[PDB]
Amino acid sequence: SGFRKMAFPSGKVEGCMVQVTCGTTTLNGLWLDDVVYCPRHVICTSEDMLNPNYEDLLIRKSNHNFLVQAGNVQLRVIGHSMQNCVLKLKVDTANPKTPKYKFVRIQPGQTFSVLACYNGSPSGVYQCAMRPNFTIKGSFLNGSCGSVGFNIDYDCVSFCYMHHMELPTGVHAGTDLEGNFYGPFVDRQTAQAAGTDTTITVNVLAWLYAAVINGDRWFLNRFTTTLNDFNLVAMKYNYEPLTQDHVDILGPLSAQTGIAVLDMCASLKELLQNGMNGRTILGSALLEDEFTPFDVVRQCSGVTF
Amino acid sequence: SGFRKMAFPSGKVEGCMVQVTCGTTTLNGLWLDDVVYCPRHVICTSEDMLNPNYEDLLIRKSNHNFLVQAGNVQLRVIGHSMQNCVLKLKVDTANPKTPKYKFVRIQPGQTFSVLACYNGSPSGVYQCAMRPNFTIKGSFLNGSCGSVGFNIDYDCVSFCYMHHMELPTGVHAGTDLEGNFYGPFVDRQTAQAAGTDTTITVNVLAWLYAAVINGDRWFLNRFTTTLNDFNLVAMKYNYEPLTQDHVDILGPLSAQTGIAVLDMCASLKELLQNGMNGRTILGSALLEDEFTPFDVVRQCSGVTF
Ligand SMILES: *[C@](O)(C(=O)NC)[C@H](CC[C@@H](C)F)NC(=O)[C@@H]1[C@H]2CCC[C@H]2CN1C(=O)[C@@H](NC(=O)OC)C(C)(C)C
Ligand SMILES: *[C@](O)(C(=O)NC)[C@H](CC[C@@H](C)F)NC(=O)[C@@H]1[C@H]2CCC[C@H]2CN1C(=O)[C@@H](NC(=O)OC)C(C)(C)C
Repeated sequence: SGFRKMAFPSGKVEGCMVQVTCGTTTLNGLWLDDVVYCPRHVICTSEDMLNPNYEDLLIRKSNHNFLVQAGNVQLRVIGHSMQNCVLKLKVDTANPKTPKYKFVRIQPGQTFSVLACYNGSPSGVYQCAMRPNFTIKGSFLNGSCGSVGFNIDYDCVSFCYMHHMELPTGVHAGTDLEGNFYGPFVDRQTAQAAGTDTTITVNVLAWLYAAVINGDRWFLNRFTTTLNDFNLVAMKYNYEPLTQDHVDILGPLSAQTGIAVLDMCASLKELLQNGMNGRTILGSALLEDEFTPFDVVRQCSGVTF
Repeated sequence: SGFRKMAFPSGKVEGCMVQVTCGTTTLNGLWLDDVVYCPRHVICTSEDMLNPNYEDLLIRKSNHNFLVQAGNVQLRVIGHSMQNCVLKLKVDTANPKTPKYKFVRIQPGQTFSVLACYNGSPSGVYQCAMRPNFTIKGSFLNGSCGSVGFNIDYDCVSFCYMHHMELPTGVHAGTDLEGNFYGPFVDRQTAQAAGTDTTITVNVLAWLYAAVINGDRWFLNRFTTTLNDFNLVAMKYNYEPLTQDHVDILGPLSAQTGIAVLDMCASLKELLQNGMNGRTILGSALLEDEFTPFDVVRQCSGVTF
C-alpha cells in the first residue's frame, strides 16, 4: 500500500537526450533513429526573442552550424528542417538506444513524466498533468528547453511534450513533438498569460478511489447524487464538468471498490461544500487532481514496463 | 522556476534490475558486476514467514535452486552467501550495464529515489525520505521486495535502500545493501510497530527557502529567534531539534536568499504557533519535510548527472 506521485522510469528517454548548440544558444534535443528534435529557438539570440522570424533566421543557417553532442561525441548534421515550432536535424548516425516510440498529442487532464535536462544531461524526473488551460506545473530553469514529457506503455515511449517557455506565476508551456503548442501560446517573449485554470474533476475522483483502496475512507458519506446535480456544484468551485465518458473511465476503480461513481460524486460534493476540516486524504490537506484513473490503477496494481 | 518532488533519473538502476525466483517465491534483485543482491526471504514460503530460520533454510538450497532472469535471459548462479538480511548470488556473467556505484547507509532525514519494480521490471520512480523513525513513506505492493533506493552524484549511483516489508499504517521498512535494517525491525511476520515519527526540521527550513527562491514569500516575518528558543517550540510540535550542523548545512540557501537561518526559524515558529490560515506554500497546505537542503539547491540550480 501507499500512494505517491510516481513518474515513469526514465532510462529509455535518457538514452535519447543530446545537447544542441547554435551560436551562443545551447539547449536539449531528442535523438531518435537519425533525427534530433529540438526547439526551433536554438537558432535565436536573446535580442531575437521579442519577435523572431524563425523562417528567416533558419534560411541563414546551414547543417554545420548545429553542434549536436551525445555525451562526449559530436554527431554530424547532414540535413535540417523546421516543423511548426521544432527543428528536425538529420544526423549521419542512428541512435542505437532508440526505444520503440510514438509521438502523441495528449488531452487536457492527462498526465505524463518530464525528464528535466540541462546541456543534454538529465537532472531529475517528475510527474505532471496537462492542465485544462494547456499549461503544466513543472520545474524548469534556463537551459531546460528541449526537455521532454512522455508516457510508457509496455515497451513503447509515447512522447507528448517538449519544453519551450515559462509563463507568469511559474507555470510552463510547450509543444507536442510535431512542434504545435498546447494552448494559445507562441514561442516569443511577449505578453501572453494563461486562461484561468480549472480542477480536473475525474482525476480528483480517481484519487479519492486511491484513498479508499489505501484504507483512507473517512470522507465517504451515505448519499448519492445525479450527474447533473453534481455538475452544478462542480461549476461553483471551478471544477471541470464530469462527463459520461469520465464516469465510464472510472468504471474499473468503481468496480474494484464497490463504490458507484455517482456515490463518490456525492462524497466529493460534501468535501467541496464543507471542506476537509483540518483532515488529510492520502497525506494531503488539499484535493489532488494530477492522478488519472489509469495512474491510480497502474500504481495500485503494479503495472510494469 | 517551479518546485516539484523530483526523483533521480532511473536509467542507471533500471539496467541492474533482475528477477530472482526460489521455489514459488519471486522478487527483485540488483545485478552489479557478477553479483545479484536480493532479500534473503526469497528462500521462504508463506508459512515460513512467522519466524523463519534463514540460515537453516539456506543450508538446504544450492546454486541451481535460484532462477535469476535478466529480461529474457537466465543468469547461471555459481555461488551464494548471506550477509545479514540480503543474499548475494554470484553469477557467471558480469552485468555490462553496471554503473559506477557505492553502498551507503543513509541518515534519518536524508532523501533518496525508489525504483519500484515487479518481476524484475520497473513500474515507477519516486522520491522518499528516511524518516526519523527509520521507516519510509513509499508505495509498494506484494512483489516489490528487492526494489532499491538510491542517490546519484555525477556518474556514481549510491545505493542506500532495499525493500523488505510493510508496517502498520502503510509505511515501509528495509535494509541497506549490506542487509542491515534501518530501525529496530526484523524480516519476519511478527508485531513490530514503528516508533512515533517526528518532522524533519532542517528539511522544512530548506523547503521554506525553496519557496522564497520561487517568490512565495508571504510567511516571512520581521523577527529573529535564538536557536534554543526555536527548539523549545519545535519540541512542542513534534519537530526534531535543529543543530548547529543543520544551521551550517542551510548556509548556501541562507546566503543565496539573504535570510539568516535563525530569521527563517522565527518565521517557521510563527507558522507552527499560528498555522497557515488556509494559505499554501509552493502549492502545499502543509509544511513539507522531504526536501533536504541539497535537494533544494540541486533542483533550483539544475544539477545534472
Ligand atoms: C528555454 O528557451 C531554454 O532553456 N533555453 C536555453 C527557456 C527555458 C526557461 C525556463 C524557466 F522555462 N525559455 C525561454 O527563455 C523562453 C524563450 C523561448 C520562447 C520565448 C522565449 C522567452 N522564454 C520565456 O520562457 C519567457 N517567457 C515569456 O515571455 O512568457 C510570456 C521568460 C520566462 C524568459 C520571461
Ligand atoms: C516482499 O516480501 C515481496 O514483495 N515479496 C514478493 C513483501 C512486499 C509487500 C509490500 C506491501 F511491502 N513484503 C512482505 O510480505 C514481508 C515479508 C518479508 C519480511 C516479513 C514478511 C511479511 N512481510 C510484510 O511486509 C508483512 N509485514 C509485517 O509483518 O510487518 C509487521 C505484511 C505487510 C505482509 C503484514
